[PDB]
Amino acid sequence: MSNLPVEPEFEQAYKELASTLENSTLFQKNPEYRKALAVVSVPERVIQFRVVWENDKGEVQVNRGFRVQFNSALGPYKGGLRFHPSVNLSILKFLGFEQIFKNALTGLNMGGGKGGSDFDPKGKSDSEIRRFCVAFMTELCRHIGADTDVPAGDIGVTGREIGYLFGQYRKLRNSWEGVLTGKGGSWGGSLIRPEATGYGVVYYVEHMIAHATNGAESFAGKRVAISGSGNVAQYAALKVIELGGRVVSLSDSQGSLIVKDTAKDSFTPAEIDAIAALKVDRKQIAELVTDAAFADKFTYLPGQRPWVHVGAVDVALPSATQNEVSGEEAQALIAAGCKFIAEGSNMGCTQAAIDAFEAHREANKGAAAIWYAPGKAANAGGVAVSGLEMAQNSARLSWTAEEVDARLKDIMKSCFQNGLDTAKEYATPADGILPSLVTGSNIAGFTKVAAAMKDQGDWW
Amino acid sequence: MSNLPVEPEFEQAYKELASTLENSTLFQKNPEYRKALAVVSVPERVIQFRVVWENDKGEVQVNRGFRVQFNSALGPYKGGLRFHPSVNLSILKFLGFEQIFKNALTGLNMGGGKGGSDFDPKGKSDSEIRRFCVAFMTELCRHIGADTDVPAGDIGVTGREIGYLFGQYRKLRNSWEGVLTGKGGSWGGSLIRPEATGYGVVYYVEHMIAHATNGAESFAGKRVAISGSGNVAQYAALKVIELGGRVVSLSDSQGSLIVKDTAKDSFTPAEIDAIAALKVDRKQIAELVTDAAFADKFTYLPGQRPWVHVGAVDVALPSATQNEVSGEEAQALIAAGCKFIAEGSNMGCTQAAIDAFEAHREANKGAAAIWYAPGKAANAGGVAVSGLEMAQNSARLSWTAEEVDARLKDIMKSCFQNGLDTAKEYATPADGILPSLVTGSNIAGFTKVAAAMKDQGDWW
Amino acid sequence: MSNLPVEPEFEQAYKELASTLENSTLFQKNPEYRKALAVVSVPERVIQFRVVWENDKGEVQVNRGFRVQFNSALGPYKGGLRFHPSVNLSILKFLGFEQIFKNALTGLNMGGGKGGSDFDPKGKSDSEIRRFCVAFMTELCRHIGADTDVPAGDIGVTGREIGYLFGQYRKLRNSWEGVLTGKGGSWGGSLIRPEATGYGVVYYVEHMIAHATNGAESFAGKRVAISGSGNVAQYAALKVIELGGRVVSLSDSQGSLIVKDTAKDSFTPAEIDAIAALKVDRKQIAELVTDAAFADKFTYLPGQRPWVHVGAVDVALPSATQNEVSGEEAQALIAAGCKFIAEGSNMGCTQAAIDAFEAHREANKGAAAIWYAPGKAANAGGVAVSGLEMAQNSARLSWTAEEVDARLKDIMKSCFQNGLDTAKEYATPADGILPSLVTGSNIAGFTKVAAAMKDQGDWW
Amino acid sequence: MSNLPVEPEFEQAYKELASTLENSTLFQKNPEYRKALAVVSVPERVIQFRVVWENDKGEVQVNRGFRVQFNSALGPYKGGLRFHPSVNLSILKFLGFEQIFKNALTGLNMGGGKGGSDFDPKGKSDSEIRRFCVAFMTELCRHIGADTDVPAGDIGVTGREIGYLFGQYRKLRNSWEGVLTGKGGSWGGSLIRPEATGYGVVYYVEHMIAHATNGAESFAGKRVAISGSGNVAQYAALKVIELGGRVVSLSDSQGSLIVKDTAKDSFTPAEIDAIAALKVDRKQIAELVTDAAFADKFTYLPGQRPWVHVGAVDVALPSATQNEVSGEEAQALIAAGCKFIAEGSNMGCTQAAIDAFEAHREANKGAAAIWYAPGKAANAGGVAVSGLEMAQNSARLSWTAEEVDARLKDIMKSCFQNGLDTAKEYATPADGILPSLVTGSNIAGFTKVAAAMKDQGDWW
Repeated sequence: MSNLPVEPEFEQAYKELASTLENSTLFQKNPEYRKALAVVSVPERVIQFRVVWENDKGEVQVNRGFRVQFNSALGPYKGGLRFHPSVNLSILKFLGFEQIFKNALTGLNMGGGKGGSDFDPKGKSDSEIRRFCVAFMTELCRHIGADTDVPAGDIGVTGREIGYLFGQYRKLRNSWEGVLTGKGGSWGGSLIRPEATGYGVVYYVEHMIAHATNGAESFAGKRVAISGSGNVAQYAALKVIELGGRVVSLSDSQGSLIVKDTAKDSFTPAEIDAIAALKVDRKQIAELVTDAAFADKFTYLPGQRPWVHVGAVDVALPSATQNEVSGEEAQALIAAGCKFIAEGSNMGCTQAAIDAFEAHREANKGAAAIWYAPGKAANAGGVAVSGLEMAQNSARLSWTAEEVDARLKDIMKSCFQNGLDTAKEYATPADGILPSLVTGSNIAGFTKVAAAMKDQGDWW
Repeated sequence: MSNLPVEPEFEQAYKELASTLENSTLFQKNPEYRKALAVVSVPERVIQFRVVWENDKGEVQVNRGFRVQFNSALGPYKGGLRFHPSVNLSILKFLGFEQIFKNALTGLNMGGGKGGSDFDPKGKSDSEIRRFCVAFMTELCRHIGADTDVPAGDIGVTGREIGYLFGQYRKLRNSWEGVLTGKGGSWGGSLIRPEATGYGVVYYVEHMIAHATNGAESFAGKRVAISGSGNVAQYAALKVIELGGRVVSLSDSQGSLIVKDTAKDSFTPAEIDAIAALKVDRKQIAELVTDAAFADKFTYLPGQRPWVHVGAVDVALPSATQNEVSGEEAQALIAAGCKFIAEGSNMGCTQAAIDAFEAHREANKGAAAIWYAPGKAANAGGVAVSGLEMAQNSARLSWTAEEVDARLKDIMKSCFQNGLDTAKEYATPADGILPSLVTGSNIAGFTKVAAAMKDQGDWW
Repeated sequence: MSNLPVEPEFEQAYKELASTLENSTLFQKNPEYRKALAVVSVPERVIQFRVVWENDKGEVQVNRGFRVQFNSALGPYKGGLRFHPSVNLSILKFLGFEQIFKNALTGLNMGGGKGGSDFDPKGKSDSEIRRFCVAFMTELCRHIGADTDVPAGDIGVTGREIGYLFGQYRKLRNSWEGVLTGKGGSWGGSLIRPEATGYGVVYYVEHMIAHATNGAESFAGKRVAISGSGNVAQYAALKVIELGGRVVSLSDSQGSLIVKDTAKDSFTPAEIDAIAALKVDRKQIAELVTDAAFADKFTYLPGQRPWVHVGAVDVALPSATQNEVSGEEAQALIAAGCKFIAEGSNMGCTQAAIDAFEAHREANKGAAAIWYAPGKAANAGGVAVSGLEMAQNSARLSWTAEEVDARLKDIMKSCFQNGLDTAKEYATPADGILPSLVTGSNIAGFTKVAAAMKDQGDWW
Repeated sequence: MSNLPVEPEFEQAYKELASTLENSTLFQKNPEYRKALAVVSVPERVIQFRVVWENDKGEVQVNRGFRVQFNSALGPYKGGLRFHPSVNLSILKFLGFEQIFKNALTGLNMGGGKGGSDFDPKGKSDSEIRRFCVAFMTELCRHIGADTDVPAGDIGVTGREIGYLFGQYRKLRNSWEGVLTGKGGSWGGSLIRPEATGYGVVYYVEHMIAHATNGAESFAGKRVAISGSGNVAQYAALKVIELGGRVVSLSDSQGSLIVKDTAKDSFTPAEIDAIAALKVDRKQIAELVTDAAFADKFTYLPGQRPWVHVGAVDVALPSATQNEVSGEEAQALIAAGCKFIAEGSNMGCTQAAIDAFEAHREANKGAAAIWYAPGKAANAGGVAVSGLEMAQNSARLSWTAEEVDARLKDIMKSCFQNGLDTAKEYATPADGILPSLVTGSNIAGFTKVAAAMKDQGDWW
């Protein structure tokens, strides 16, 4: 199999999944699942197309769009859309692969998929966004359907891009129906949908850590790091504040921001809202340390990640970008005595960091061990609300926020309980060394998907 | 624009909308909305086709069928169907335009549009109706869809025509689904649905007047006028009786029917039910004035309208046909002391009448002024119930009558408190000066549609 | 019947057809055909849509697109496309109605239809043309098909617009097929076509007049008037030069251009080539009269037509625009002793002129009478070549130019034979009195179409 | 563009095309064409899918299918299919890219595309072939159409695989039509075709050299090298024998097969037939060298190519595999006094070899210069008949072999002889110094495609 190209991110994710599976006795109990892994690892269908649009000057611009459809065993190809200049087939395959197991664990019936483009929304006027969206939905409308492929929003895709895409879809298909996720309330939208899109990952990470703390000596009184800024990180900080915790070293893509009094101070909600405003307007948080709000409060580090200089923290919430944690970051955290590491994104830690965390966890026979949480167990939320919006659009009736939040509570509890149950079945917990709940989540997702495919005849 | 033909009804409606918009400072606060007016004014798609059918003598008959799809920004092209010998493109365009704005003010997602035909259902046996319906749905099935266009019932289209049309649709598409509105209970029907439509229109008219009276000195005591007979007129009379009002001048198409004792007498529900029976039977109200009860209760005037010979009434409910209230009728009503004029139809008042009402409202400051209520704020109801029927059919699960009525209550309160709220808010009137309902309703409906189109990318 | 709008051009054409039919004894031999006229006169399907595009400044522009599918009894809805600011439903219905019988006479399959838009190609840059074409084909693609509707080129639609429309069609349908006529030779074009579009019309007019000259006293030596210019009049003059005739006066949109010496002078092909260059360049012929070669040979008239001052002419070829001949200009022609009037366009003469010509023809017992030829008998040729292009596209084999020209010669000869046959058969003249071409062509076209519809089951 | 993955073969082909374009004054005459290259280089649509099938043991195998649709400006996506264990996205993109320009030069209306799979037909029984074909056509059927995508045969795809694919296509679509190339005579096949593919490739590669001889000192008396065997190289040798040439180093994949007396002796026409027999039998050329007929005639070299040990040959026909000629082999040919070299495949020579040939060509002022021929003008030929297919299928009428050969003769003239004409016209030669036929063919193909895409509206 030497002909296949080199996709680093997807290869890393797949290798980690396979290693986690081989670690347990799953293949000793059910050796038939070895071929199910070989079938899942090949996407059902990927479509790459050329998008030719026009900028304001009247020149001709050629981008390319993608639509990866990894798996539709559990349900339709409902995925997302990511307009980022770094998007290629490798990262889209990685994100779809993670989507499969996130949707499996959450208990909802959805498939694993993800689309996007190399479009750079930074520095494009509204007209350019509309033109690219119209071209993109012209070249994509064949390969999606209301119950075939349902894209959504992500990095680079907001209400504006979603509106333009839906307008062109309605123009082309001549069929107003629910075929993408993110519409406004005026045209088949959902309540909680923007708040859920910006808050589901937050809810999941906070609740996941509160559950991993074993219900004693909770968030309160423990220093927390929130790498990255905007969408997830801001509300993650807000909820850890509401739970009695203190935001210590929230950062951005460009640089870091650490409170000088890391033990008797924190980022206030007003400051976090200020960063939210800055990130909506595409401004680095380094502008805030110029003002007296941060100048006497937070120290800006240029091109530094908070992990190395946390200052003896105990909770870490990496939510910036893939591979934002390495082995040396792990060493910094253990020197800091960090005992709860939980990603806020997908593959937020390097494989070396995972090995370091697992080794340290096995070293300490007790509650003093570090515990690592996968990104699949965390995050979620937004997928659930997208499914809820799909159900609303199919039923032609809009619900209220209370109903949607009740369904979200049920889904998140169900996901937590499914992970915990599979931890009981396969992670096989016992007092002493803490179990690897990463292994639990991986085993749960894989086994659910594999059984569903075996029933349907995708393998045998 | 010299090539553009002359459509008097649609031209009048559009002219009134534009004049109402320019009257307010809406185009001064958001001058960008001037182009949104140009985009809305053109229907998305108009389809005219030839319907060739056969009568009971084996003679070829040729009619025309239309399907105006005015706007689908807020949702699918759910409309209606009107089989009347006067249906041309102008009337259908005007009704579709009013549909767009009524659905905007409602808060439901449905889109504007309306179809029909030049078929004359009067004096055609059931065989002819079936043959025309089969030909009509043969030539229409391509353009409508299970979601694309969802027609409904209206003048000339009762349950019988709906049954025949749905039978032919099922035969052609070979897919039983919810594609048109008005189906019976046995197959994909809604509770009360046609009765619900008529009753909801009536509801809207009465409650709109009731809270245009500011909740003091209600229908009770104030004489009421109802022009026309059937559905809207008949139940308007019934509900104003239920509210303690006094029906005075129940009319029809050919002539009028006014109680002799306008003050100390009314219309009993039995006689109104008699009108209902004779109107379903294609009769005239002149037959009842021959009978003793009407002979001792009312006097018949031939080819006369109730307004000039009603007897100093305070509220009026035009519900017969468009342009049934001219300037001279306005003078008759103001001499009659009418202080609340509200139509139960579309453009029920001639332009001169609107000008007279607006002048009277402006000059006579205080609560002692006439108030003109738009037809868009009134009527409604039936659109909401049709949307409920569509939701039921999509979900494949029939609801209960109480559930449908509760959801209808919520929808009517939304739309209707919205009408009153926009009247007292977007008009932003002076104290004592009566909030112009027409201005508020027009502005609200427009602004909603315009924003929904702007985000979707129909203009910029 | 009062609800129908007023469409002057279509009404005039239909009235002329009906009056020609009632003139003969056709309805006495086959009174059954009286009900075929009612069915034919209603188009099968008319589709109007809104086209929203963007100009260079970045402003939203709104136009209307149309697609009249008048009849498909003989074959598919193959028609044309006319982008002109004067296009409305009436003119398109008239052109489709004439297309029906023109395609009937030619002996080929195609049906009668015609599309277009309110677009004004004058003064729009290349980018504007491309943007409008993309929007137009976005909103039109559903209604046409590879066989259903096959548009073509006409006034305002050149090879450029055809290229843009075909580029967008292939993008939407994702199927390269022959769905419109007029493409370049590289992507499934036709030989004997880019010039043949008007050259066929030219051939038809001149050969029709030559066959109306009864095989003596030919073109040579007879003054010819050719009103208008562009793609028809120019090559009509060229062919009448090849036949020995002398061009006398060719007009334009704004005025006329008449040679001083109507007897011993003519129009050289070089000057006509210059006219062609200016007309492609969207200039005016008023500017050439400054140049000496035109200054001492032609004179320019502002807002004047050649008819009333050519002087003692004998052949007339009105090929400028509809209704370009009146009764008074007809009387001017009779003052000139003209004995052969034949249109080069559709409805090139007013009804009053037709009455005058018919009266003059009936007055003179012999060969010394004026003869008026219908526009349906003339023109043609281009339709035949477009049908040949469709055949080539379906077969996926580009024929040689000689083969296409041979097939076109066969088709035109067959059409001439059918026209002359019906002129001598159903007009059925006496010796000396000429076989009226209008009656013959009208009767033949109507009879063929009616028989096809009767057999196919469009009327009983 | 750092995100764009590394595809060596396609990158090499694109770099060579761009370097050829920059070399001439194409971008000084038409600088607008610089932006067309950025648009052609991105495929219109690439589809990768998972093929899950079953072998004889009852296990589950997972392969990948592809379908690259590089361009559709000149015509539909008619391409090919190659089932080879080395097929990945890079190889398919490169082959489609070459297909675009080969179809451009051929004058026919065909698009650039190519599909295939990682399937290894070597060592799979008939049942395995059928099962994989059925799975492949199940997963591919929705992405192709009779006039959308038309695959064909290639390496690894023969009449058997084509039969199975067409059997499954008809079963799924339920519409017997011509949607792939290679069908047998009994079901919509073409005459000549099973020969015509390889036979036409041979025709091209050989008369391209025959016309590069300038019509003096022809094939006769000149040693010809033939790298590889099967389909093409065998008939290339056969007809160079027919033309009077002497095959001297006819080879295969694993090793070389060179006659001892490379000057006076030559390959037997029957000997090449024996090679064909064992290559269809899936054997090696070494086992023939074991037999006396080859033992006393040819020397077998294991893992060696003819080029280094040609023996002062003068004609080279590399037709084995991509990059089968390097710079050192080029220098061996120059030491051999080789003067005419033409590839029989796609990029039969490395870029270094191309530089060597170009330098040697420029060094010699006269007929002594070496001339290098592109694989686009050569090879091809079979594509002519492959497009001279599906036309009988759409017409439902088969043609006799003589008609197909006459059309093929016309196409080979208008492609190949006109390709030498293009080398004589746009390479803008002069007496003595040989022009660059590679440059001419590349520029002609690119300019044709670019103009077609420009008018279609793909760029501007």
